[PDB]
Amino acid sequence: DPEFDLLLKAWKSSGLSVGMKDDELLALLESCSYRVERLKAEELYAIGGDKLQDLRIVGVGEIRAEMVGPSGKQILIDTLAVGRILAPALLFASENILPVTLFANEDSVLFRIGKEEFKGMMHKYPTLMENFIGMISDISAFLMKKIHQLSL
Amino acid sequence: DPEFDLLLKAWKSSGLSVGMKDDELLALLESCSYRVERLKAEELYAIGGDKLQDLRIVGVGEIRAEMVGPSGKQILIDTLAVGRILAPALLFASENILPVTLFANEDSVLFRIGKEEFKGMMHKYPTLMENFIGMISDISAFLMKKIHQLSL
Repeated sequence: DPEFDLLLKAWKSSGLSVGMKDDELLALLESCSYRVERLKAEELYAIGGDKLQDLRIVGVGEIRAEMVGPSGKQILIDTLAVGRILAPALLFASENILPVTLFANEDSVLFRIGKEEFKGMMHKYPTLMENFIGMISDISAFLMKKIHQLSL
Repeated sequence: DPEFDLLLKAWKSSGLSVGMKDDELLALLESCSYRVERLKAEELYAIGGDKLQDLRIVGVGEIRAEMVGPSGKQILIDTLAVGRILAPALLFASENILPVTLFANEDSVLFRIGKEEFKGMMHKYPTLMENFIGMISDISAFLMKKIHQLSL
């Protein structure tokens, strides 16, 4: 599959794959299903709080993303190349979901894996689990450091 | 009052326990190694940041905790009842680790399960996994909303 190959390069590029030999990777992903989101270069997209409860990974291209506060204040800008995960820390969140806006610097593709299926994928492969938990852990640690910077 | 009882009661109070059959929960703690940390009331200890890579649950008593920025500002002050997890989002974090200062209110006990072990428990009991992941997801959510609120 060509499209599957893309996903694979993306995951290899992603942080989620660290510590996995190729067999594990392929094991993980062949028996896994996903929809595809296409993003036409230089158009804008908003993704609200509840449509953010899916794993999304940049498979193709590059997008610019930023959370927006409860006031419209735009925080945490980022450029996400191939392999980055969109808003990973909010996948499994219940309260306080700021929405996010995306700008396509090029034509771009996000692979979208559903929340419940991903929940299983992590259960089947503990390395995947440690990786995803570490990912959102580091994000947290960072936010904590940026909160120091913005205090008195 | 039996040490394994404190532990067990702690977990039951904890957010980690939500949706687990008491029987599941028992078999969890049954085969579980952990040490103990005793905090004499009104003294102030400092853990962090290398030593924050272990599950700590408030077993007895009550603790005031807070993080410490690079330049000394304390942030994110909270008071942790029994069943509370100390600094969960930093357990699998690999960078930007702020340290923690605890102040006992009462005489207090923490239970320290090891990272690799806790990794294991989350594997075996998926509901524990979803719980912990969501716990730290929610923290990140909060952290963002507070970053927004400080920015002007």
